[PDB]
Formats: sequence, C-alpha cells, structure tokens
Amino acid sequence: RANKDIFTLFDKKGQGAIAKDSLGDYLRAIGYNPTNQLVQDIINADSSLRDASSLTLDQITGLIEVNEKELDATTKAKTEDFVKAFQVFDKESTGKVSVGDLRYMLTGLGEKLTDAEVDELLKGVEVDSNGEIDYKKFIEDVLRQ
Amino acid sequence: ATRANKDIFTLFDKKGQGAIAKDSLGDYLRAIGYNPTNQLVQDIINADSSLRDASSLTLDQITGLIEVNEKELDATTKAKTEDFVKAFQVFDKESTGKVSVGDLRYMLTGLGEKLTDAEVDELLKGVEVDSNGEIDYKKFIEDVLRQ
Amino acid sequence: QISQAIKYLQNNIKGFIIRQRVNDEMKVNCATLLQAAYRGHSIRANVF
Repeated sequence: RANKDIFTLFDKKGQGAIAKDSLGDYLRAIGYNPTNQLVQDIINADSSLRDASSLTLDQITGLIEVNEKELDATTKAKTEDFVKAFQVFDKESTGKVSVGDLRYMLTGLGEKLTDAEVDELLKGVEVDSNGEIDYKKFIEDVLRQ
Repeated sequence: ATRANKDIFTLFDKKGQGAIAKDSLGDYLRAIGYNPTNQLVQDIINADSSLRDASSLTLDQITGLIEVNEKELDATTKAKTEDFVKAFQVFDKESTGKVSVGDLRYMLTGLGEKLTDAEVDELLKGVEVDSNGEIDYKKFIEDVLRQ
Repeated sequence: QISQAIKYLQNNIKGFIIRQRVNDEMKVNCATLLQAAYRGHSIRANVF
C-alpha cells in the first residue's frame, strides 16, 4: 500500500523524510491497521535504523515489503470478527456489555486508549437503563464509518 | 466444541506452525476444560510412540489423544465441593467456614502435589479475599470448580 | 487422610489457573485488535 502522495502529505517540510515516530500513523494512513507493538518490532528488526531519526520513502517502502505478510493480515479482519472476539467480555451471550467493562478493556487492557478517546467513541452511543451497550452495533458504528 | 478449542489451540501455537510444544499438552487440556494430573499427561504421552517421540503436537494429534483417553479425561471434571471440605477443616477446626490466605498458601504449597507461590498468586487474582485477608472456602471451591 | 483431597483440589486449581490465564489473554487480544482498528480508522479519517 506504500504511497508516495501520502508520504508527501506527512512530509510537511518537503525534506524527503518523516519522523521515525510517525511511522505507525503513516502505515495507518496508507491502509494498514498495525498495533503499536508491530510498528516497534518492524523498526527494531532493522539494525540499520538503530540511530535513525527519520525515515525516507525508500526505507519505509523496504520495511513494508519485508513485513508485507503481517501488515496485510491487519486488513483481513471484518466487522463480524471483532464482534465474535468481543464475546469473551459477554459470556452470558446477552449481546450486551456494561459501559464500565467497555471503558475498562479499551483504557485498561492492551494498547490502552485514553479516557478522552473513549469518551468520544461513546458520544451518541445508546446506553440502556441497565447501563449496557449493544457491542455489535458499537463495533459496527466504529468501523463502518 | 472444536471451534472454541481450535481457537485455544491457535492461541497456544505461538509460532503459528500448526503444532504446539509437547510440554504444553497438559495446559492445553486444562485450557479446554479438563483437570488432569501431570502424571496422567505423561502416561498418555509415554504410551504412544508417535507422541513420545514428537517434539510438537498438531491439533489433529491432540484431538486423537483426547478421543483415546476421553473417559479418563472426563473423570477429571467431576469434583464436588464436598470433596474438599475436610481438607480445609484442618485449618478451620472451629468451623467458621473461613481460612486465612496464609493457611491456603500453606496447604497448596506445602502439602499434596505442591503448587508454587506464583501459581497461588495467579490463583488469588480470581479469588475473593476480604479486607480481613480471609477466604470463604465454600465459595472458593465453587469458583474453582465453576465451569 | 487429607492428602487425596488436597491433590484433587490442586489439580482443579491448575485447571482453573490455566483457564483464567487463557481468558485474560483472549481479553487482552480482543482489546488490542479493536484498539488497532480504531487507530487505523481514526488516523485515516483525520488525514483525509
């Protein structure tokens, strides 16, 4: 998915290179959905970048090729896959999850999101009297966008 | 059944090689719902030349082992709360129905098939311990057997 | 006279621990895959 035009947008200085720390968002900008961990491993698996402060389109392009397989996998999953995996947080299969549990898994597990990012995701999301949300609709409404 | 157990297998197959280290067999059996002793797991492995000589096991091989030893494995899922009441009695002679975390650790790590402190600590994460550092052992047993 | 019961309890405890461990890993994995999808979607929505 390597794309020069997107690289250009990121290279706001036209210096022909973007901050190494901006690698993850560039990969996301071009279409992949890598975890922050994968982005770090990609950068770390290349000894040459050890003291690199920035990355050129050529270097980035090489990293995409070497890790093409894993990066591509981050795009395969469909909405139904997340819904299926979310069942671990709903054993009663009630199809519902408390906003409390949802905020916890989003801000307390994995690559934690901030409370502010979660507050934003919950904007408009319907919460019933029991204080639960339909996670299938939630997941759908977050991705289908 | 298989779908859930297949995903558990996938979870164990870290290298995504379609096979898991033979040494993880007991944990996989535990993960899918059984409570075998480490001994039963070794007896299963040592009895089958293919298993015994293998370094890793595919889901197919495991599904095969389960079939063969299904009766013995199913027998590990029959424990009842009452089967352990007397064990705790040794540390609750006044029948308060409670035991301190200290005595639980002593029983689990110093008696029987000794568990490690790390195992007990992991266990305690899913156990209800009050502010007094004590455990209702009837509830504890229920949660442990809960599945 | 209590060694049998203790051993049985310990076997059930080992099963309990693994299942808890697996369940927690599945929760972490679920959170992680969902967070990654959110970040990808979010970055793109903001870039374009």
